[PDB]
Amino acid sequence: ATPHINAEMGDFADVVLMPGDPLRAKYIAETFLEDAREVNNVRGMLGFTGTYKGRKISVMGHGMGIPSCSIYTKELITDFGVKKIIRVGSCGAVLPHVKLRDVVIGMGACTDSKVNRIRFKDHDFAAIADFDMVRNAVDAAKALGIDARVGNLFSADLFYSPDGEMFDVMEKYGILGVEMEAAGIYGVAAEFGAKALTICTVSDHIRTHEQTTAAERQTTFNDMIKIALESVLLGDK
Amino acid sequence: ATPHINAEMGDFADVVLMPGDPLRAKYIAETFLEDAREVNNVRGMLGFTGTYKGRKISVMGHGMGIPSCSIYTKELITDFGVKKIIRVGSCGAVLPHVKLRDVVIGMGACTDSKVNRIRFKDHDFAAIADFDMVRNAVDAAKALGIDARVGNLFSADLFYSPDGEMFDVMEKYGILGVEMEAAGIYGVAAEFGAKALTICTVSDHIRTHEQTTAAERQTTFNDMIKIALESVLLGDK
Amino acid sequence: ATPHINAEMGDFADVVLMPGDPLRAKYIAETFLEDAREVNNVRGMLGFTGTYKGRKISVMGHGMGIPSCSIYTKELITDFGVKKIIRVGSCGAVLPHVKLRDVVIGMGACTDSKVNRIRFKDHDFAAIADFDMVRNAVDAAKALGIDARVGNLFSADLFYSPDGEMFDVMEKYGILGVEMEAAGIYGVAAEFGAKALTICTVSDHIRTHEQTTAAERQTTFNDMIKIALESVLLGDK
Amino acid sequence: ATPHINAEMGDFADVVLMPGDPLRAKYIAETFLEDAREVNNVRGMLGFTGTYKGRKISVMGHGMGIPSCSIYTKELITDFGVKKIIRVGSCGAVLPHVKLRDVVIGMGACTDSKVNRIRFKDHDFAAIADFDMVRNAVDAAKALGIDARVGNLFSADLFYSPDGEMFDVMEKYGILGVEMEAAGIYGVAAEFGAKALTICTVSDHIRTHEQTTAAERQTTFNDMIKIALESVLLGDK
Amino acid sequence: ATPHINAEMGDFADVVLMPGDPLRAKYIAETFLEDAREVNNVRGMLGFTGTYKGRKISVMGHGMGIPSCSIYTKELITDFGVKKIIRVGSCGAVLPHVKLRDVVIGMGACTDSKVNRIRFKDHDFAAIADFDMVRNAVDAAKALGIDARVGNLFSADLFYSPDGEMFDVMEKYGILGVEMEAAGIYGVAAEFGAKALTICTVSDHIRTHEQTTAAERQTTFNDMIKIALESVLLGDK
Amino acid sequence: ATPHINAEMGDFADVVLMPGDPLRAKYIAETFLEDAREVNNVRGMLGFTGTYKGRKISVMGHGMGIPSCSIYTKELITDFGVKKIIRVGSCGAVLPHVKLRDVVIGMGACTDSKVNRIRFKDHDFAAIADFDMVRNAVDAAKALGIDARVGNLFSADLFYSPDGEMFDVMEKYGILGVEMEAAGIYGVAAEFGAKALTICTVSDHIRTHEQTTAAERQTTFNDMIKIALESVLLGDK
Ligand SMILES: Nc1nc(F)nc2c1ncn2[C@@H]1O[C@H](CO)[C@@H](O)[C@H]1O
Ligand SMILES: Nc1nc(F)nc2c1ncn2[C@@H]1O[C@H](CO)[C@@H](O)[C@H]1O
Ligand SMILES: Nc1nc(F)nc2c1ncn2[C@@H]1O[C@H](CO)[C@@H](O)[C@H]1O
Ligand SMILES: Nc1nc(F)nc2c1ncn2[C@@H]1O[C@H](CO)[C@@H](O)[C@H]1O
Ligand SMILES: Nc1nc(F)nc2c1ncn2[C@@H]1O[C@H](CO)[C@@H](O)[C@H]1O
Ligand SMILES: Nc1nc(F)nc2c1ncn2[C@@H]1O[C@H](CO)[C@@H](O)[C@H]1O
Repeated sequence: ATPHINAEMGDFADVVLMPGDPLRAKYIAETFLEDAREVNNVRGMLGFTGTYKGRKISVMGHGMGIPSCSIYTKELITDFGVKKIIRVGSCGAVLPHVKLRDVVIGMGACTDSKVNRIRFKDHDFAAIADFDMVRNAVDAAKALGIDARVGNLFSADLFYSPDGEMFDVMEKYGILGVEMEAAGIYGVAAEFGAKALTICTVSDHIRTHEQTTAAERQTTFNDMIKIALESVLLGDK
Repeated sequence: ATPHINAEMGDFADVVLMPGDPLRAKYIAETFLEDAREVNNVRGMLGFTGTYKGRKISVMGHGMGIPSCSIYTKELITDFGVKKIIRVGSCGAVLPHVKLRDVVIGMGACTDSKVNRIRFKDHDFAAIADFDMVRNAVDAAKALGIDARVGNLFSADLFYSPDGEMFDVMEKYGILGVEMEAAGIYGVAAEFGAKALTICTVSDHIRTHEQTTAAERQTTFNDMIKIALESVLLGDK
Repeated sequence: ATPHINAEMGDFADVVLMPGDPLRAKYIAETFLEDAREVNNVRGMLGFTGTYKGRKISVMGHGMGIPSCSIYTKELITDFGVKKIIRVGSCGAVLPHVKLRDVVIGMGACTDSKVNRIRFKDHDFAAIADFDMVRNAVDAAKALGIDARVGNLFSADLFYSPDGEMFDVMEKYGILGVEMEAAGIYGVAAEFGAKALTICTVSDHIRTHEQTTAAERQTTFNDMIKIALESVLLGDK
Repeated sequence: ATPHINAEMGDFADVVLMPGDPLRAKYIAETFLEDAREVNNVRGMLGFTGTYKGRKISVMGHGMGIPSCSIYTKELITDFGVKKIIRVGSCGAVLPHVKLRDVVIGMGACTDSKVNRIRFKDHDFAAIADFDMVRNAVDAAKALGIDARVGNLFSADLFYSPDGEMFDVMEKYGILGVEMEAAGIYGVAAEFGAKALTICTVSDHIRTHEQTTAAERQTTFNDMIKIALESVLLGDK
Repeated sequence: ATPHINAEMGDFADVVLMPGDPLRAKYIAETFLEDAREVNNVRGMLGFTGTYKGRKISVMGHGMGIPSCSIYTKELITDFGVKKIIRVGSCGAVLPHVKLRDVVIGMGACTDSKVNRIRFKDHDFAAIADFDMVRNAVDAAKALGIDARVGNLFSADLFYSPDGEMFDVMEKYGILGVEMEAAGIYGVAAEFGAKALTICTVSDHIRTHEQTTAAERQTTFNDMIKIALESVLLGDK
Repeated sequence: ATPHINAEMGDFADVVLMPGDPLRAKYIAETFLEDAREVNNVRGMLGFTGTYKGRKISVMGHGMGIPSCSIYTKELITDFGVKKIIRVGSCGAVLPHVKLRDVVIGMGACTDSKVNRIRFKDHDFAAIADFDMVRNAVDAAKALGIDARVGNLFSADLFYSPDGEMFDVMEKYGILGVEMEAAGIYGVAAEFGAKALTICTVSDHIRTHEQTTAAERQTTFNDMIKIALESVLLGDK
């Protein structure tokens, strides 16, 4: 156990799915995992372990922001033997052709955080996902009949930015979605030698501001999780 | 309601105590406030409003990290009429003459985050607390007979730092405690026009590695809470 | 005609292979392309256009360094309708398990240049390749019975850097090879909306010099070109 | 004697008031101290030691700019046993509700200088004053019936700034006065182990351009001097 | 032999003239040198050594960009005993009074590259030429009845920069010409203890395109070479 | 008049010599100028105007540090019509072959200040002197039988550096002397379109710490001033 996770080696599977919202972790465990059990409750960051189609899988929230998810991912890798981390979240879109409910896979993640510069002697470290994990997720999506865009995400430190100037810049350079953790998780994976991937569903757009129908948004969220879980099986082969 | 808080104007007091842990907020509400009622549960970030010695007061968690707390403090200030924010957290000590459970008051907060440079044209913004609030806290501590040091805190983005040599630099410059939110809350208070103060309880020592348990951090740090609450009453007069 | 390319729209195929050594352009045209014709000679940067199994392909050198390749890739994209750029070069390795003559594919590229910060308002831009192109190269190599590693490349501005301490850092973060252009080409692709990929063969293993015969190098180089060319055909399917 | 001060241990009191102007130091010595004697003249940087209400006190100029005052404050602390430094200078106002001759107390000091980043591994060091000294100054002002605001100052390297837009940023973040030494004195106090405080008299307004004459700045800023001297006595008790 | 120069100590004179366009090396050898012999052909970078009025001189191209020229200049200095490097190139002008075909001499060179900061611990290194070489070039030009301007050059990493606002800044600070190598060569000279100078002829006037005949350019180029060569003889006296 | 100079247009010559010490300005006026008169006394920064061999010349101190001299040089150029500024100071040596009493001429000046980055959009501005002024000073020195080294100076913000690490770096890159103003004055000259030059005499060495005989040091200082004054006459021709 650590100050943030009251569990022991063995309590987590070697693969952990991670949503930002701890309440979303309980939702995922209840909906897709069989014979699941709660393995952490410290600070209310619920974690669960169960099986998917016979495969042992864990799911736990990571909180909002690079600093928060950096703590949890590091501990899972160095204290609980986790090999793969799959972040499952939401993002905002800036590109005109990326629409609501689009499933985005971040092969890379830009950021305005200073954490990777501190790690990489003030130079440019390209925060990327594990290639095989990206491939497995793209393949799982095809199998489910889902289209998925693979590209760059942007991990922001400030949800409420003082200068809405970076949005035009992100759009200019092709960023697919704006979130707050990918670059941090990729930095941790590289520093401690594990593999990671971030998958997101477009929750809102920079330009047009119009939702759809709850039922439809919730269907897309479940598709993302199915893509995540099915990508793991593909990787096991 | 705001993107991360499901409440309406009036649900929160004009002053809010904020620990990083939602579970500590719950404990504070049950132990120190009368007629306490839960006003928020989104993402599990519990918020409560009650009364202390007849004074209306709220207490809500803010999560770990500058990005997380920047979201909550901003929303409270712009949509719920919150005028004062008093962070009541934990921190790690670097100085040899500082021990577990000591209370520290951050008149200033250093940081390795980029958020303030983004707000201040890449220059050095001195993230400081509100003077009157600091004085109120000092007076309240003396009245309660509790010791408390006033000085600089260091708000880190990485709990697990890639270079421990920086701890030597922090020590040399007299940093009283290492935490992860102060500089962010102060930057937000200045940007959106409110007042803030951070009070911390030393929960661990970075050099000796002596630690307090998560349970202890969640329900046993009473001194700082007493100082915080009594300091508000002093401010009202 | 552009400042550095004396040709007209239509002279280049929509896909261009680019080696660092200009002398390699003529070799590739004569050895792998059919009905090749010369399309550029400015500053000695010889360019050729022909076909590979019916597919129109072009080849032209880019010169050493990010500044040089940035000029050529930009002009090809904005003035000659080029949609895909495939850099075929060499690199030095820092990892023990990465051996001489190995073929590496840069899904991403780190760097110590300031070009991307100039583009990305001094923030961290993850210079990445086009995912489909990466997957095409991997599948083409497999079909040719060649094993290739997919990961991060490091694009250095100084072949002779003042301090080798950075090589230790590169090794710690999993960099597969050290070269001098990838991060620059990826930046151009993002800025002008095109696709790019860098494939490299390990020609030296910094801090560990082994031996190879001119015939072995000939073989490995030809392997890299066949992988690149077959990858394009896969992308067309 | 030190490189810039021709005196011996004992010549200076353990507390020294320091204006940027040597001529103001002379005026302070002749107007407020009894039995005042000149102890330094090197480079024209006049220093004096006398008594105030029986209390031994010194007053010496420090010159304009962080580099200049860093030299003098360091030498006093390391070779003359000086424990407290109280800067009594002038500043320019940026806020509309601030007028000429208003007194300001810098609890913190922002800056565009690189000196603190050089000391703090390129991170954000919050240059703050000694809390007790700030409180002493506030109490002394109230006792004298003089108004005084407590807040952030901005220490500039360029009196004639290349970009006036930064003044808008300073105003937005509530900077009370623009001067050129505070952040430097605070950095020195922390590095060499002493305590410091900066008190300023608004001598001009950056927006309205209203100005005070050089003669006025040299011999008419009495309020801040009274607060400074009386604050020391308070500290002794 | 070095990685990029297949030759031995003694093959190059202690003074080397370097154009950016490799094709210019053979032209200079045939047109101005006596008894010239080929000494390099690696990667197509042709090098020649001969004599000018009895003085041993060498000529070889350096390629476009700081990274490229940094490789060649370094190897020449550390492995072939070269003591002086004279870059003979072209540049674009931003100042009104600087006209097409003008000859400019870079006593100093500004830059947006990070190479010198990497060398100078992230501080400002003034990349300058050797004073005597500058004075020799000025006197040689005068003797040839040619007027030359001596000032700052700007070495750009991106020929196609994302924002032309910097050209206004360059104009304001007196930059005479924009090119892509000077600052890099000067850095190498300082790092390995050698002497360097960059002479350029204005080939374009950014934001103001005029006209010139191929014969006029031929003349101006020959003028620059004669100035460079005669400058060496002056330096020997 | 300005807040720093109580004089009027005409009071200063179009050429001003500037030592750091205001007392040195009186020494220079008294020793080399005829019919001189004091033209400024504000803050004790004495300025004088007289003639040298019939030529009208001024001399005034600039204080220690870039921020201080930046104020005075700017005002002289924009408010008093000064065309040339010649700083005459002292410096510390780092190179083994640069000995005490050597006369150094800074054709360029490195720095750890941020002032030129603020001016030059965060890029590298090469702070250089006016070529003709450097040439005139070298010529005047020859005429007086004095040897003078021309090269780079380093302008430090901290006389008492926290990291004596930069000294080896300066030596590594050939810096001739360490002082505190050159880079700032060159920045002002460029920003407001005037000409400047810095000449220094070696007052101390980094390695060997041994003086000579006052009479000898004072002879060298006067030689520097004679070089300065005689360089002006040469320029008038
Ligand atoms: N438009 C958006 N902008 C930012 F900055 N973050 C977004 C957005 N949409 C969703 N997120 C994700 O949800 C959380 C913040 O509400 C964070 O966890 C974040 O990853
Ligand atoms: N040693 C420590 N280092 C850092 F960076 N933060 C610390 C430490 N001890 C306690 N904290 C505070 O508690 C949370 C992390 O457990 C964060 O919310 C943080 O503010
Ligand atoms: N070890 C190496 N280090 C660096 F910096 N670049 C390398 C290395 N091996 C090959 N290259 C590639 O060949 C050229 C430089 O010789 C450049 O074009 C570059 O991409
Ligand atoms: N508007 C102003 N801007 C700046 F930068 N400094 C100011 C201003 N007014 C007064 N000062 C203070 O007085 C001196 C400069 O006259 C410096 O010593 C400085 O601290
Ligand atoms: N206007 C110009 N802008 C830039 F950036 N470089 C210029 C220009 N004119 C000529 N050059 C010189 O020629 C090459 C680039 O075409 C490089 O070798 C460079 O030194
Ligand atoms: N060794 C030295 N180091 C530094 F930083 N400055 C030096 C040195 N010797 C002389 N100076 C010059 O004299 C003043 C500082 O005493 C400043 O005005 C400065 O220019």
